[PDB]
Amino acid sequence: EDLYPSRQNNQPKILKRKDPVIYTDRSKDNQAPITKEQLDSYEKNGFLQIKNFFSEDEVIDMQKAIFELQDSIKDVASDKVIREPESNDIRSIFHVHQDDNYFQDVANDKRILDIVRHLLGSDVYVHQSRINYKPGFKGKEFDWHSDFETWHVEDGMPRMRAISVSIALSDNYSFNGPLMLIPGSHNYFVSCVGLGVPDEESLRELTRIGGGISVPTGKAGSVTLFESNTMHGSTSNITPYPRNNLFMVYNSVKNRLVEPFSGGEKRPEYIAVREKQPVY
Amino acid sequence: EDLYPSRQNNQPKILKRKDPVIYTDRSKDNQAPITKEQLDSYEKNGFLQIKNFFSEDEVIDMQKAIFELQDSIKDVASDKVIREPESNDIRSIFHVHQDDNYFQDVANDKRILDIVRHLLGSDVYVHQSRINYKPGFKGKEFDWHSDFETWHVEDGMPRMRAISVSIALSDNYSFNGPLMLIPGSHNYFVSCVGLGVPDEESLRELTRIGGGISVPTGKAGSVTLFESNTMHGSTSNITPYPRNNLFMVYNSVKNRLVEPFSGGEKRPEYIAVREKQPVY
Repeated sequence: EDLYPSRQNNQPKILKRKDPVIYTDRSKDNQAPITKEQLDSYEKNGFLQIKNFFSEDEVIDMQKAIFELQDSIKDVASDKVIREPESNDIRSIFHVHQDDNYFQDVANDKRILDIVRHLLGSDVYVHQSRINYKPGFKGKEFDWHSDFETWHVEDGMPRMRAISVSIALSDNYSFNGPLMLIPGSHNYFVSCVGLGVPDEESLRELTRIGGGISVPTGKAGSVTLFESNTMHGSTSNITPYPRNNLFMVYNSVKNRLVEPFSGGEKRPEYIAVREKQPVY
Repeated sequence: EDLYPSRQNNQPKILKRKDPVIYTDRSKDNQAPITKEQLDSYEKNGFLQIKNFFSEDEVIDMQKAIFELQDSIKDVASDKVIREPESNDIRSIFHVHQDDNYFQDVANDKRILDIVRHLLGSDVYVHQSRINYKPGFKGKEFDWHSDFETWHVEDGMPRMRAISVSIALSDNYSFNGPLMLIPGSHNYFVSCVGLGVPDEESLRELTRIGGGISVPTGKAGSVTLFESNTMHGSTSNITPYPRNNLFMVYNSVKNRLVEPFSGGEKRPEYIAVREKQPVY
């Protein structure tokens, strides 16, 4: 049963969300690790920024850890390690939540799990992880998209029951190509043409409904959580201020991947997790 | 005598500014139409934003006027009128300060003249004017540059004694590709390689000296004045919020153009004014 068909024709359409946003009853706000106000802001906007999530030592430790890993894998040949063609410089590393002990501990951090389990109303597992290295002046624009539309079409994610967690590992300014989100857009599924980038008309409609464009900013260490279907994008960075980050996607154990809704072949494990965690 | 050589080799260098910034004595701040604080902010940063420069009716009148002119010239064949190749839609119109009565009155507005004459310490004339039409989702990134470096090399402007005046005719947000400036950068001349875009190393050095990147924002009608040599640029606009503007450059009558410092041919009048205004 495909509740969110996309890329099946050349006519875009906006379909209504058929899933809860916050899956734990609001009568149980007292059990959450965040406030009623934070819960309401997530429900309404489709994302939540939390500043001072980590202590200053934890921030510095994480920043050192990404560059220590980058140096440690300089000679590695792996499809998980994305390199710039000309320099061979490492731009991204996938699947660190599983492959490295330090990043596994970050991915299992109770402060993160307590939130995502509350919001998703179940236990969770990591769908994907990635470290991004984005030096000053690097990283092209990313057109607006819903992660969900890709997870669904290409990876077989059935329902809107996953949350992305972005840890800023550089200071996040308005001017260096920050993540931008359309508030409220998680309530609307944009079918895309027969890739996965919505048309301008749909984007205008979402922006009108949301009242604008949201651009969280903050010091290194700040955390942005965003719902699976929240529309987001970024401009290029023409400034010397980098944009390094650690990205993890938490999916409900009740929403495990099936075959790609496109009818196509599975993507690699490092892109979309199909491991079911063993008893031992 | 070339005080600011550029594009003559392939080694960039930073040369010191050899001209005043504010050409009227600071002992005469009382004669200016702006405050000591505004004067100091211009001197330090190389730009000044003024919100509520125009009354609300004047803002609405100017917005209507750009689109009335755009419609009036739909069938025109002119090198002053810049059109998108595919749609033929009008993206810019040069030389309105001279060619249209309404835009001439804007260019002669006493509120603008009183400021630029104070800052340039002399009478002024308009070097260039342009209306830009930048609908939602349109207008590519503009790499960092100093207008002065172009005016000098290509148009024969001798010294740093011109000011650009940008009137926002759309709301100016942080997220839709606003003008960004490097504060303090007007004090440093970046020679460019043998076009006119400075190298990353120089840009890092300016940004370090300035302490960051400045991005004025404000409602339609807000005015940004910037010194001839202030480094500025913008990202692309991936949002539906337009960026229409009226841009005028005021040059001191003591700094009239000579032959291009490149040794090349003059550009057209609509790009760089060489008319000396007649007595009648």
